[PDB]
Amino acid sequence: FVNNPQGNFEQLWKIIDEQYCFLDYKQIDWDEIHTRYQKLITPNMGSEGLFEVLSEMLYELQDGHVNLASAHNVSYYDAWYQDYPRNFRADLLEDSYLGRASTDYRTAAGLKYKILKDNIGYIRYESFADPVGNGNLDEVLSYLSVCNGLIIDVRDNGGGNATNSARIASRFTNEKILTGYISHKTGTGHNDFSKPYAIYLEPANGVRWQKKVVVLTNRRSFSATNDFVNHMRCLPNVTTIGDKTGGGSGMPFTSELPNGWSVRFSASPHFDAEMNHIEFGIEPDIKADMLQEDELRGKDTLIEMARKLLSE
Repeated sequence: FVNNPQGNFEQLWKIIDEQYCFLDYKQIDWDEIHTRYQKLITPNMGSEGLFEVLSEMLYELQDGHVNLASAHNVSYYDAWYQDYPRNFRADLLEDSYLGRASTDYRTAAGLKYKILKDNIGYIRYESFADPVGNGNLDEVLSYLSVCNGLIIDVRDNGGGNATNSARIASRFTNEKILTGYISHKTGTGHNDFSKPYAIYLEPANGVRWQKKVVVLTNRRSFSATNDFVNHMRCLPNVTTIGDKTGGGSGMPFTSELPNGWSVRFSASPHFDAEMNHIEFGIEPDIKADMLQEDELRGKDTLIEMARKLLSE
């Protein structure tokens, strides 16, 4: 397609039509949308006008994990995330739990970790864009083995590609275990899909954790983090606490328009181990929000509930 407004529209429309995996699931007349938005695409619209029109066309999918990026802006369906409370405070975490890196916690590549005062282990993993190696995980889980239970905090972790979700999650199973399913498209039809393929988690070749685990989640946990949560919640010693995750997966499809802009969206449906879609969010085992009355005392309601669960 040529680089002009019509070519960028048609290419974007065709990518979604042939590769987006929720057109039938969400009952979308993408063909209606083509003929209606075609009428709004003209020669000589500015980049601002074209971006706004193509953005609204993608808003018709109502999917916070369909992303359009240009040099001036990024677009995505927004109610998705920001209808839910934040449920994470980084300044509170550092003042009341982590403290000073020089003495009060330890840093193993992407992981910040420490023993809290009640002998509960605590791991903060901000970003899957930060590397975590197998040596880092050996050191963390060995140091924390003295603790009575373990908290893994992946709130506000928007994903990333530096670390696979299975590298961490495999530290918490001693047996090969089915944790989910993935279908991929087999054709351009809106329901051209393979049979779902099982996703297995195999035990890590290194130190593994043999006590109870809480994983903390919120609506800004997504993409690879969603895959991590999905792995972890199947496992016998794991309880998830917090909010529904933000959904997505660690395997979005990305494509470039003639004009250099890029679109990201889901092409391969991901399911939990009972064949529920997970890309719209995973509900936690225990639903909790951070309470302002607790923040004013210096406490994180979710960490405190986790500590209390792991103490008994």
